[PDB]
Formats: sequence, C-alpha cells, structure tokens
Amino acid sequence: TEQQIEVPEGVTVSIKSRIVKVVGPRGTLTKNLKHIDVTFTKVNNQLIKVAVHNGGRKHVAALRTVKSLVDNMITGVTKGYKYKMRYVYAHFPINVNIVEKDGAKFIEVRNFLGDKKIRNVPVRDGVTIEFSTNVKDEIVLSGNSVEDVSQNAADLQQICRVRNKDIRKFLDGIYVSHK
RNA sequence: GUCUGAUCAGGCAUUGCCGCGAAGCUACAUCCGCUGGAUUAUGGCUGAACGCCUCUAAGUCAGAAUCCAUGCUAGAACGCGG
Repeated sequence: TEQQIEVPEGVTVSIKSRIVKVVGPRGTLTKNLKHIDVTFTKVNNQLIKVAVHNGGRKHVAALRTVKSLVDNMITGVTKGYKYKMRYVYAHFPINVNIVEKDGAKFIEVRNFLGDKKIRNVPVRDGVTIEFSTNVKDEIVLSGNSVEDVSQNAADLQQICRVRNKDIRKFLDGIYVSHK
C-alpha cells in the first residue's frame, strides 16, 4: 500500500534516494531508508509518501517502518527523546564522569563492583547526556537523533554488565529503567 | 728392567706408564621473548512482521584464548633490484 507523512513549519524533510534528512533546531539527522522495490523518494510538497505495489509478511514490515522513523526523526530533532537508566551500586561508591571537560566523546564508569581499574566506552553522535541535577541515581540521554540517543544507553550498559561477578547478588550494574 | 763403553748424561717401552694445571670447546649454564584486523554465543538500541510489544524485514551498535596479524627465513607464482 502507500502511506502519508506531513512536515510542520520549522522542519524540512528531504529524502534523496535512500538517504533521508530531517531538519530541526537540535540537529539534522541522517539514516538510510529503502527495502526491496519500495520507493520513499516521492516528495509531494509537504507529504513525503512511501509507496510499494507488492505485499507479503516480511515485505509489509518495511512499508510501515520507513513511515514511522520520519515521524520519530521529527520528534527527535525538534523535541528530543529521553531514554532512562540508573546507576545502581551495592556497597562501593560508583563514580562517573560525563561528556564534558574530561570526556572527549567518552563516558566512564570506575569503581564498578570493586574496580581499581576502569571500564570505558565511547559515545555516539551529538548526544547531550544529562547526568544529574545536583546528584542523582538516574542518567538520562537526550540528543538530536532517536537511535544515536539511546545508543548511549547501549554503550553504557554493555561495557559494565555484571558478568565476572553475579547480577543476582551483586547490585553494581547500570540497568535500564524503562524505554 | 735394559741399551747408548762404563760411571754419567740421556732414550725407547709398559694406555696420556701411573700422579697434577692452563690452550680449544661446553653445561650441571648464561641471555631473551605478544600488533592491528575480522566476528560468535550473549546483552541491547531505534523500530517491524502484528493497533500493543520485542535485537531484523528497512535501520543501527557494543562484543571471546582460538580466529587473525604483529616478530624472524624466502626461484614475481616469494632471493625484492640499483
């Protein structure tokens, strides 16, 4: 089938082959968007329209999602999402520095479990990670994208997953709060 | 023990006669030794198939000795080539 997605006043959508751009005051975000047959390069003024002729189970998947991610990219570049995690610790005081001053496209977790060491991961695109107010448990991501924003949830969770000691007993772990 | 005439001074000979070191070599001994790339279980990330949902169909990431290259020898098919 075919679907329609509009664009408001202070946003400019521009799909140009599979390469998409959505423009907003936070940033301008690129991903790709094109499956088998389906042509999303049909800009009818405001309405960007996905259209395909064929159907089928796995085929209808890439009809909806290319429609969805342009609505999600406008919410990302305009408003900004907030994906939610928390630093948890058992006894030892888990210490964090953020992507400002010291962190030059990296975040850090030190004193995870009983580390004298450090478990380090980089960060993705133009994500303005809002850790703390004064001090908080919660770290909360926000950026210009949708994907790259919560990718800094993935970055931070996997690098210090509770592996070498058990997750069940030892409660040093930065788990997800909710999507 | 015997010969060189004898004494004597010198030789053969009995495994290097048998008793004790340093050339020449060595240990029971001396010296030395881990770079980048590709990805899996697994966990997530945006988002489906399928009004909700979730790692995959579009889209997109973190990730294992071994894998793989660093380190040393070599008939362009590898000793290049001035």
